[PDB]
Amino acid sequence: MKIVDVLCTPGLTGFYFDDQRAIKKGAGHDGFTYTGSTVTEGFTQVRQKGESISVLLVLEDGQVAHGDCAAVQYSGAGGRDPLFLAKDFIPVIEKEIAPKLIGREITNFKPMAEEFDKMTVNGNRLHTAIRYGITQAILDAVAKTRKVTMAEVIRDEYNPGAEINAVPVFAQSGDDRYDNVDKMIIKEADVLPHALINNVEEKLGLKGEKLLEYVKWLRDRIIKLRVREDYAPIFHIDVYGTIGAAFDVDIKAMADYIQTLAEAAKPFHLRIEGPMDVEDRQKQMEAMRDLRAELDGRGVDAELVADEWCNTVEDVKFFTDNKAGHMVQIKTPDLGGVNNIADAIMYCKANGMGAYCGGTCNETNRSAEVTTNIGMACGARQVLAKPGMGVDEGMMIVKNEMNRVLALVGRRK
Amino acid sequence: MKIVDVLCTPGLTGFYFDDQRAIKKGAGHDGFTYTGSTVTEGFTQVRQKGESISVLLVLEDGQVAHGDCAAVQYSGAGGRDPLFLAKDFIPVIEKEIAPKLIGREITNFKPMAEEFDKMTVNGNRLHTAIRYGITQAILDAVAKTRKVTMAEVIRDEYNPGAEINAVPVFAQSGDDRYDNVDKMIIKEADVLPHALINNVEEKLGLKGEKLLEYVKWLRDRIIKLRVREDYAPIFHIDVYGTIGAAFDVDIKAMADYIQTLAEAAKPFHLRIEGPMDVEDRQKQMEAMRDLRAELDGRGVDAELVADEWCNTVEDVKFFTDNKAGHMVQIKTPDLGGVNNIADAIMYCKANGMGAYCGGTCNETNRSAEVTTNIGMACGARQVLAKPGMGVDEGMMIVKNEMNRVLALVGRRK
Repeated sequence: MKIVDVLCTPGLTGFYFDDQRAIKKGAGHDGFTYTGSTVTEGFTQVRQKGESISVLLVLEDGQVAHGDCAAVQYSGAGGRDPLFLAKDFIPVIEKEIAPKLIGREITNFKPMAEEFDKMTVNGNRLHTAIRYGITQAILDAVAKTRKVTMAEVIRDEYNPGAEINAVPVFAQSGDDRYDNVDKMIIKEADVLPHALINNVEEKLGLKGEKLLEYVKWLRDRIIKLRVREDYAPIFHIDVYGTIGAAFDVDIKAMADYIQTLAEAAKPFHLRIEGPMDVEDRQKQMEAMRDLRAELDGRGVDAELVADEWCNTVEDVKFFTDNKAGHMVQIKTPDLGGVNNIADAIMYCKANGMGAYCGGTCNETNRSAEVTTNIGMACGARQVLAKPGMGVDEGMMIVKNEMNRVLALVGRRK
Repeated sequence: MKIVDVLCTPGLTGFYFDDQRAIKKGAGHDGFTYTGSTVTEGFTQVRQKGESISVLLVLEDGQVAHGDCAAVQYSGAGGRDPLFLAKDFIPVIEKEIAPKLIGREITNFKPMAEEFDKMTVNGNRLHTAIRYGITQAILDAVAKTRKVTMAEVIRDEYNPGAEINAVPVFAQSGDDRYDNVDKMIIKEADVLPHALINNVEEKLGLKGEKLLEYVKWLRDRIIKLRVREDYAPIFHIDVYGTIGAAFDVDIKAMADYIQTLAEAAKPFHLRIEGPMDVEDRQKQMEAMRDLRAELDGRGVDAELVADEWCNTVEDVKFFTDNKAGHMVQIKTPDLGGVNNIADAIMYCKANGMGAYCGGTCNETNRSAEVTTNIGMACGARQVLAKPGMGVDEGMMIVKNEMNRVLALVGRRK
């Protein structure tokens, strides 16, 4: 079965491109918009629409494979490829990638994904977002040629012999950490609620007091609102290094604190993401490793999730090999080729590290469907409800995909 | 081509099932939930998760056709079929519908859709939500058999010889009528922002003064925020009969007031939905017709959108034949079979009336994709960005689908 044509179309995403440099310089607020000059190349407004590119691969039998190129909210920020505007990147795909796809016979997913993940143009690697979209599309093409699910393809090629099962769905709140929690409990999210604890003063509490009360509140809210007694979700709070800042990165003080959180969450289990945020990758790994070791020795079952300084596949292995935390966030759009996702999840698993198949609020419904399939195939510890900040829609997209995938796999199981 | 298997899975939606009777009787609004006893049959809480049923048709060639059964937010309310719990209706599809689909030949969409839309069980018609989802799956099966888009199937069978072009996308704000407008301007919604003006006191003003001030605020906000000078969207405000209530259904008074709105929206064109909401269908038709005649005779170029008492295809005909408004809301999930959307749009087109192909915040990503294809195929005046209240997600689902559909038709154009 060959690819016979390739089409690219601009699109929207679940959120916005935001000029992080400008917002850190002091951009003020005006309704949903930000005021002031932009600072980052390519931005025309501090907040502007997110963009995506749909890549369609028409197959010789008439079927259409579909992937979505997309980037994080802080596109073009320090360390990222340039602002992902459809108009700047559609020409690259049409001129440089399409001619290498048309006429190609559809093989196994892995060799083709790897080729496209690493391909260069004028000696330079392609934007992460282009690699993300093209590889999704290749995955969909392989699945449609074989007449199986994406999940099945990945499982065959990366996790052979494994059962494909439901994966816990994690939902994120933004700053709207009380009302969005209610939505999560009514829809029975398996993991919640992120809570965006990104300010020491206003959100953690200078001494961690506010987050302590929030955990207590969350605990109570779940018991009060849950439809069924046996809904027992996992708490996962992202603290953006604030625990480090509030406690001077003192391993001891950080552990004592986290221990009170875990006590407060009882009966629910607690995952804390990004407790500290240090200056180098090496020192980040060191702190996460040693904090895990201290919690682990005291028999405090609270888990740490690595995120800060862990971006690439190499980093995922760096953190995994050093047991620097209990779980790793796999930042899907940032890894480029979706084959990297599967490799990262299987690597984490081989070393006993829980893989959090993440993503961004600024990607799409299609890209969420594709990574959901990857996370299920590799036995990820959890997957992110995405895209968007509405909560409902991201939970819908990911859960409904999961259920359908399980149904179809069941017919062959 | 035959269907060789049928699978059903339960699912989520873009929103909630709300016990509207309980809310009116005094349920407590507490964060995103409602406390208090239920009043409507089937509900176990006043606010509960919206539900869907994904219907998959596995074709002989291994492709999978996909539709989603879904219902409105006020499922089970006055005039609707019972609360749409997947656990209650999956058995119904499995025992009563599936066996009529397995082994069935795929031919033309229309006869097949009509069959399943009208089918009975124990002499009773199928729940609307079931007819919605099963006919979308059928449309998908015909498209995949022919190796064309859903839109092309509909165009061939209902609008033969016509071009398939983009349609304007309408975004709804809920009560967040200021910050959601900013989202809509950033993403250049073609038509906005609904504004939920559902209270005479709080929202319209006893003399229409609050809505007057909101129209001026919107006009200015667009001008302040837009990226391009020639972004010029249409205003579409749903007033839920409040203009009739506030002006005693006086045709002249209503028109003079609407004229003031039009003057304040300038230079944006204004559509007003549900200006009055009277005691019977006949008298609703009469007032909508009469209010249009007055506006048209005065040269006031503001349009009226028929909603209230316009429900079925017969209702659509009725309002159309009497010129009762300028445009009609086609409330997709309510019509059951999606073939009825097509028939309703083409009737409007045959008779000088614009068709607003709507939906509900409580549908799914798939149901949205499917009805968007129908809208485009039939040349609807606008389609609703749906589902969800996040705004971003609903705009993304509908506009991205649109663009992809256009690129595919483009290859055969």
